[PDB]
Amino acid sequence: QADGNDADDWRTAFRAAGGVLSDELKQRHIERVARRELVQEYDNLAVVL
Amino acid sequence: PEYLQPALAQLEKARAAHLENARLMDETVTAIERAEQEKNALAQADGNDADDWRTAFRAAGGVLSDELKQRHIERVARRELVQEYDNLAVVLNFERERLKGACDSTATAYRKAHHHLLSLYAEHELEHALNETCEALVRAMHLSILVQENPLANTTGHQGYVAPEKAVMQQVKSSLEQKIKQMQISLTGEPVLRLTGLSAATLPHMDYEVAGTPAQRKVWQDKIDQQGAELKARG
Amino acid sequence: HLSILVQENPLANTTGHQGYVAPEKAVMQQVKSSLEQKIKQMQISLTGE
Amino acid sequence: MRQETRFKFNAYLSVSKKFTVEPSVTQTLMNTMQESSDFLTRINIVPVSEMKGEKIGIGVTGSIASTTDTAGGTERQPKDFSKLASNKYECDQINFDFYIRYKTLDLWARYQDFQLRIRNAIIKRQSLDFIMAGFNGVKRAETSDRSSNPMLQDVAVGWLQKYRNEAPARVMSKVTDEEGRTTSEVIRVGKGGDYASLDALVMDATNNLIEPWYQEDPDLVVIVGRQLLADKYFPIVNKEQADVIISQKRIGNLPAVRVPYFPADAMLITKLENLSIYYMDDSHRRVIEENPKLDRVENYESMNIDYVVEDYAAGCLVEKIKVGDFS
Amino acid sequence: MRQETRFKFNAYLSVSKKFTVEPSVTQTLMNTMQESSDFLTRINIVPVSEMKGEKIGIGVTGSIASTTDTAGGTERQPKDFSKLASNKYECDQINFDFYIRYKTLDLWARYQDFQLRIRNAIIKRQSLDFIMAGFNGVKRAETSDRSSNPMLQDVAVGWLQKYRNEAPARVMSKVTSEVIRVGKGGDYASLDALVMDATNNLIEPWYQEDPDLVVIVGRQLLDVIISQKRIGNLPAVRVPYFPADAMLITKLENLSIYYMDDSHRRVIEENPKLDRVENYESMNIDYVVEDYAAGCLVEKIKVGDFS
Amino acid sequence: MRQETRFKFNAYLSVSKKFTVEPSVTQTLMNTMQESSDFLTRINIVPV
Repeated sequence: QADGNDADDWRTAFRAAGGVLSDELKQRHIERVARRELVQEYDNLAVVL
Repeated sequence: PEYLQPALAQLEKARAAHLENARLMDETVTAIERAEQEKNALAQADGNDADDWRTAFRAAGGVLSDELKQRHIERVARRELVQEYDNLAVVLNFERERLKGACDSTATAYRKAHHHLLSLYAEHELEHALNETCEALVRAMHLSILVQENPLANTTGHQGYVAPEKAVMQQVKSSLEQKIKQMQISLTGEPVLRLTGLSAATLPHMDYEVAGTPAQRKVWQDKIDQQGAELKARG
Repeated sequence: HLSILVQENPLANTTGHQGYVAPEKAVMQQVKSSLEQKIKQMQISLTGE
Repeated sequence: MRQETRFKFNAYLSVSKKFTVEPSVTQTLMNTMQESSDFLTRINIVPVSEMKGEKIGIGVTGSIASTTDTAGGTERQPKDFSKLASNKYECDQINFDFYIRYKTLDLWARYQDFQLRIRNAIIKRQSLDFIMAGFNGVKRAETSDRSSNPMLQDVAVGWLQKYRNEAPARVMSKVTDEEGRTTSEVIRVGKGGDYASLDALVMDATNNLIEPWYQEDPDLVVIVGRQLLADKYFPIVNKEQADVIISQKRIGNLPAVRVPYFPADAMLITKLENLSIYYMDDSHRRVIEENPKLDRVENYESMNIDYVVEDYAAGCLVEKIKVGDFS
Repeated sequence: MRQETRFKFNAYLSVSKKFTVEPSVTQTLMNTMQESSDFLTRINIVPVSEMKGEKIGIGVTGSIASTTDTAGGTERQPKDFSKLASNKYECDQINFDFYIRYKTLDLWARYQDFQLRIRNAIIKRQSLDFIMAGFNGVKRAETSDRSSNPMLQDVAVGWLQKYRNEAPARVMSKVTSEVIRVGKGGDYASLDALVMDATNNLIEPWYQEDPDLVVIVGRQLLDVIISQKRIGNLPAVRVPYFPADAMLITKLENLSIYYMDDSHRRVIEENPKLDRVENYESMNIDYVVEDYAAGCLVEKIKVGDFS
Repeated sequence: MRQETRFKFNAYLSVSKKFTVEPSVTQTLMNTMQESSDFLTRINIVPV
């Protein structure tokens, strides 16, 4: 749920700033996609448990 | 004025509404244009960086340390991040669609209101200009009828002996229609130069006209609702 | 002329494709009736040299 | 595919406007009732031999042609020949029942040739009743009372209600906006309303709603009531200046017919062979009775019918029409 | 110079409606289909025993008489008789493939007059399709899916495409504004000025004064029904399927379809794997305009009002 | 009140194991199948 909220907020903030971005929306987006990649094994652990 | 004054501010209201709608339209257009022109250059820069990293890695053999590590992960990060960069186009177009619909709606509303005001003014003017002035013509035509009724006036025999009323009416109709045809309209009048003129003067008149008639508007609205309820699954 | 220019608008004709009389003839009949009523109700005085 | 059907198809290998199966009593009565009135002539009254199933298709046309590179590539997937939007009819019974008092019966029987007159009278009273119930009649409810439903609005589901609750997006009931879901509850048609006149209405309606196939058709009719037609053609005659324009009665470049008891505030554009009524083969059960408790001779008759529009994408109807000025 | 044509022509040295090469079966079916509808009666459908040959010239006239100074030294120049532009053509295949489901088959089988109703339905359904593909279609793609092309636009090449493709003249779509206009503020009168300019400027003169010239336009801007009031002194008609925003002036015999004789393959399959019975039919046809004269068309119009 | 049931009932005014509407082929196959097993013998199978 927190990932979804952060994604919505990043998307609307990026839509606000037009099709240009600098010094921000760079670390945030890569952090979000990192979390999206990391939740895979988080969900995977259920089957081994 | 003083009888159509309250029926006038609606023109200004619809004007402001359509102006704001066109402004939002051009803002969306320039936004999508900027986004696309930036995406092109960003993709090209990513490709160049990828080529350079690949050839530099091929130069250093099958071994690498202290470099080609942050660069490669930065490149793959950018490759992952351009996905939503390209994705934003569809949500921007979907947002522009309903905007253009409302634009056509407010345009046709403003046009209807302007036509209604102009019709009311023209009707009042014709009534007030026929009832008050142009009275000497009435007595002139009465004298002409009284003259034509005399039996020693009709040059036509029993056949085609049209009544003098029809004759003088056709005469005045022709002499008036010739004048109304040869003349034209001048804009040297406060109320007619103030707001009147042609239909309208702006960008959106007929180009899109996606809604137009209410039936087509309903079909388009149903399709837009379907598309939006579908897209709500994603971002 | 202004009345004709108004009546030429597409959203003017109350009648459909049947009996769609031309605006010129309509306004001409209107002015003719409103003028003949005046010429019939009036009379000619005699105060003119 | 079935035994008799397989035989008939194999034979196929090696008036055509109405359907008959075998000479029975109910079919004969229905044919008589159809020949009585005129509107029933231009409609399909079909006998069916099942309580529930699939409907047959009449006046359905779908583009069937293509070209495929069978030479080294894909195959040829044939398109369906008769595939409609939704097709599941459910026949149900309705019954008429009346009585004649002894006094009136005697008065009528006094003069000769009374049985034939009675038969023709009841047949005429029945056909118009079929029509009136078909075009009205939102829903069917057992124990139908005729106290507050004088227009016969409770016998069975009608064509209009079929369109309403079976295939929406083919009706027009409100002028809306992206923010105003109801910008206007009623479709105002006048000098200041949402249209210019009925002609433009039926025009853009037949442009937008119905499908492009039936849109270009040599046969289309605009079924409309009597109040609206007269309301349109009255201001034409109420002028001073050609009378043939009252004989053809065309609106929106389409021929117009009028049927009794049609709702005044709606009109339906469609081809006149697209809607139909189905009836069970042998369900016309009729019984007499001569009870003296109220000194009346009564009779009951029951028949199993069901109204059905064949292809919903054929026509469309507009509802809640109001003509005025709206300054 | 084949041994049959010399014998047939030599006997000449010592009726224009139906041709009837030989009474085959495909010809009988084609005659039945053309008799079914009414628009197919006025049109010309003909068979041919080969492909990519010459156009049989039907309904072509001209001026042949002249005078020459035979004594001065010049000689009589025998002007051509059948003078046409791009007399070549071709033929392609088109197939109708459709399945009937078992339940519906039983339903039809219950009542009487089953086979006749089926035959009439299928004949009508394909006859209408011939026309609806005639006035449209701009390609000959190999897939031709009926999903992204609602009207038949990928089956074959149509008359309104042969005109637009072979002779770039005889068609106006730009006055210089891009799309022409019609109205008080446009570039023409309502319709008489435009149709007069068309029938005076593009179509050749010795076809102008013909008692069969017809303007063809769809049901908008107004079997086959004829409007009594002529628009450009020419009777107006409407054909069932037609792009409404365009129109063409030409005769009614100048159009034609050529169906390759002895090419009609009909097979029926019964695959109970699904609950249906399939039927495939394949024929070979090509549309063709007889003469590029006696015909023009206007494409992009928009009636209304302007400044 | 069909014209057959009134005639059949009016004649009454003047055996419970098998029904046998009409000797068709599907009925014969169904009878064979029900005769095959034993549990199908005590049960009731009917056409309509």
